[PDB]
Amino acid sequence: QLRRIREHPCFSEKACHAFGRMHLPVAPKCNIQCKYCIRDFDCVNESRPGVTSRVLTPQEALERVDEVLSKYHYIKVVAVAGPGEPLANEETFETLRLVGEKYPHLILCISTNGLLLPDRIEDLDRIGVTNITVTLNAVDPTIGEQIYDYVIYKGERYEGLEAAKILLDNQLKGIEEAVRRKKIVKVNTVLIPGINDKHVFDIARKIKSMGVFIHNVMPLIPQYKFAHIKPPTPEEKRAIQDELSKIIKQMR
Ligand code: SF4
Ligand code: SF4
Ligand SMILES: [Cl-]
Repeated sequence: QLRRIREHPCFSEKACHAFGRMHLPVAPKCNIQCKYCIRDFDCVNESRPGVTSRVLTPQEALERVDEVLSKYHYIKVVAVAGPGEPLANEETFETLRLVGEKYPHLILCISTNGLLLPDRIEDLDRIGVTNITVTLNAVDPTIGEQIYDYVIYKGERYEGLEAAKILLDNQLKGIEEAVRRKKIVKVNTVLIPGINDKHVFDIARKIKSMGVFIHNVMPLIPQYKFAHIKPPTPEEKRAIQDELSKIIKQMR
């Protein structure tokens, strides 16, 4: 195959060399704190590091779509991926509702840390989102606890193992529900040497059974509490990716 994969640069190798995507930075708030993230910068799960985007209101974001779709025609996808957690900001839903209603041809895409995916998947479906990226760095909460300072869920900040268990249970429930609703799911995993760099095999097996379409293993960008960790070398990353390809399709 369907068009939401074939023409999405992040879900098809062929589409990456042919079609473009644009991000609308309408979602400044975040609801967790990753130990590799400095909040000054656009969510590094779905952005190159060290970037500071101007935050747009839904109306301004629609205006940027208008102008981009005028100067360029290769644009197939419009997404919200930052600067914080898209599902933690009502402006995400207002923006994609405006874009989808005016430009039904565009593929609507979102990235999420997954915490609010169970609570908001019904909204995403109703507004026409067909592609969802979830960043899943652990399927064992004792490993998750090593990756997150805290999560904010339903008006309470949690730390430690409790926070990790709340996050993981919601990520899995949300992915399951997204798959049930025939959404195309991509899972990002930040490869963190010494923390989840062999656990990623367990992640791949789990998301494969759950119906995730593609897996994107990203090398750690050392920052914040992980600033001292030596990132995986390129050849180290390709070796893991090559092995994980026998479990689930890898984004290359
Ligand atoms: S999800 Fe993590 S990396 Fe992304 S903005 Fe929130 S704390 Fe930073
Ligand atoms: S949110 Fe992620 S998958 Fe969607 S267009 Fe942006 S980079 Fe690609
Ligand atoms: Cl389609």
